[PDB]
Amino acid sequence: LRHTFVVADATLPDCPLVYASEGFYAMTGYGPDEVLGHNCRFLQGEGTDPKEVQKIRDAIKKGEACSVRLLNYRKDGTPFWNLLTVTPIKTPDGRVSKFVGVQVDVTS
Ligand SMILES: *[C@@]12=NC3=[C]C([C])=C([C])[C]=C3N([C][C]([O])[C]([O])[C]([O])[C]OP([O])([O])=O)C1=NC(=O)[N]C2=O
Repeated sequence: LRHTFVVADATLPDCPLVYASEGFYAMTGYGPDEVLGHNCRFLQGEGTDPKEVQKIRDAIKKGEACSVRLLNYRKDGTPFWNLLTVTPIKTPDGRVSKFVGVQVDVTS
C-alpha cells in the first residue's frame, strides 16, 4: 500500500539511518540533511508509548524482527500514527549488518 522505507546501519552502535525513500521525506517533512546519519527516534514525541518503543529496543539488541504501533510527529509538530515493521538483515556469518524499516501512516 502507501508506505515508506528506510535502511539503518547495524554496524554502527546506534543504528543510524543511511537510506530513506522519497515517501519518508515527504511523509515526515524532514530532508535528508536532517535524517541521514541519525537514529530514527527523532520522530518520537510526548505521547509515544514507551512500552512500544521498548519492544523495538529489545528486538534490535536481540536481532529479531518487530512490528509496533507508534505515535510520531512530523517536522511541523503535528502527530501521526506510524505502523512500523523492522526486519534484520544478516550476513552469512549470522551477524546483523542492517535493519530495514517499512513505515505506514495508519492514521486512516
Ligand atoms: C522509526 N523507524 C525505524 C526504522 C528502523 C529501520 C529502525 C532500526 C528503527 C526505527 N525507529 C526506532 C528507533 O531507531 C529506535 O529503534 C527506537 O526508538 C527504540 O530504541 P531507543 O534507544 O530509542 O529506546 C523508528 N522510530 C520511530 O519513532 N519512527 C520510525 O519510523
